[PDB]
Amino acid sequence: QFRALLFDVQGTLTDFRSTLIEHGLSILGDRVDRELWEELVDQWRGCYRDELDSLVKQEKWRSVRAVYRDSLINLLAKFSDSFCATSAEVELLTDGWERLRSWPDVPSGLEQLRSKYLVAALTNADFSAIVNVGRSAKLQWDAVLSAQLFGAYKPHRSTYEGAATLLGIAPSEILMVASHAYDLEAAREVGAGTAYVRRPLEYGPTGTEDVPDGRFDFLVDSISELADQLGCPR
Amino acid sequence: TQFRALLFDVQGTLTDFRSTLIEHGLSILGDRVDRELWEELVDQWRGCYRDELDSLVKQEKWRSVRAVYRDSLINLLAKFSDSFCATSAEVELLTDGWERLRSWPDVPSGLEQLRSKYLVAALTNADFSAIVNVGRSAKLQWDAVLSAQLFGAYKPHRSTYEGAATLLGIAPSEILMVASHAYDLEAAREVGAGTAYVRRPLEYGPTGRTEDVPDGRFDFLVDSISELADQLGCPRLGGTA
Repeated sequence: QFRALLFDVQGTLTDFRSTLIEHGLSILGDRVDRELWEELVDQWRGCYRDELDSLVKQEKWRSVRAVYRDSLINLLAKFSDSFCATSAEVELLTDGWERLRSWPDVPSGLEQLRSKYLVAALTNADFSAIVNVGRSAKLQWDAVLSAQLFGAYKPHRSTYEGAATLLGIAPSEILMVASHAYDLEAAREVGAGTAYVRRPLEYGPTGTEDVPDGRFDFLVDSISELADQLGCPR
Repeated sequence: TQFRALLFDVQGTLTDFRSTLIEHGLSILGDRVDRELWEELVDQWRGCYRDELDSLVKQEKWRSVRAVYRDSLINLLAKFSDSFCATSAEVELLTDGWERLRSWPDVPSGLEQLRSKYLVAALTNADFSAIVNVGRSAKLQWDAVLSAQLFGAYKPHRSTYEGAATLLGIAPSEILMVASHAYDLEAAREVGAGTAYVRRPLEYGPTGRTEDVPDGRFDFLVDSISELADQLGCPRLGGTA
């Protein structure tokens, strides 16, 4: 039995790619075509994950807003022949990562879980970003937790252990929920349960992690489906 | 248009802790204690907790507030040992009462009304797991939950308000602090926060002491969270917002 479900948010609960594609196209207009902007959004995510990987190996923490801003600036330099952005527009574009929309039925699935479980976010985004994403993605939590609180990013073990300490529960009483296998594996190393949510469109229409039945404790296509499997009414 | 977030004290400001713990203890202990006596211990319990936090603030130390509550209960049990007794298991159950606080009437809907215009967050000296639990017992839904435990310091230490502003990504002058205790508003304002005082005449019981708070001492002076929401121009619940 679990007392709390701890959720990855970007991708797991939110369509960040669609959000940032539409966000950037609305700000930039016909300065960019959809095909170019789609490619930059994919490279932007790659630079962010590359930087976080490097910071984790050094056991260091930076503002993730700064990570997104700096990588955008460097990508603008790479694509400078095709379009340009002002400094004010860099800030507005970077804001898009704090306006993520949820996958359909995520708000109702989250609400369904709360009859039996505490639900909390554990995200690498800054604390203020996940508060903002709560409004744009319509997510209501018992608690919001960020890498900023621990000075370390997932998958560092101090994030899961810090979350368990703050929540007053043992790591084995937390069910970690994510669409990324690395996160579940890291949480399980300290004892957490694991629930994998398939998100086939997380990275666009491309053709997926190798996740057979049994690799994780639960393997589902929606949060509502997980709530059903955990015995949550409705 | 001035504020981006409201930051709330919780115990007393939003919750009737005195009624909660009076009824909680009488249900655990039953006939072993009379209402008149248990009420007295509840008031003394709160006093010991406040005294211990005041001492830790001066030492700039932090410890689990559940432990503060538990240790002071054990010392009050010794003091009243001729009238009743409690097991170690019952000490844990009684100490749980501070995590089961019930809200004042209309607090949940006042809080929901504010969210049409503002981010709302708790800033409490209770441990993080305690305020999460109080959210269920008091029916409070937040944008964020913040605890002294995150900062290693209790209110009114400057680092709690500044830490909260840093985490929320907003300047202190864009935070409106909400409390029924003048000392909390005064400390938040020293960092730049706006101030909203909520009168709670029953916070300390039917004959509860009150503070001298005239018009103008704080930015807002109200009798309910819903009244505050109206003065900030939040639409009534049930509309498009």
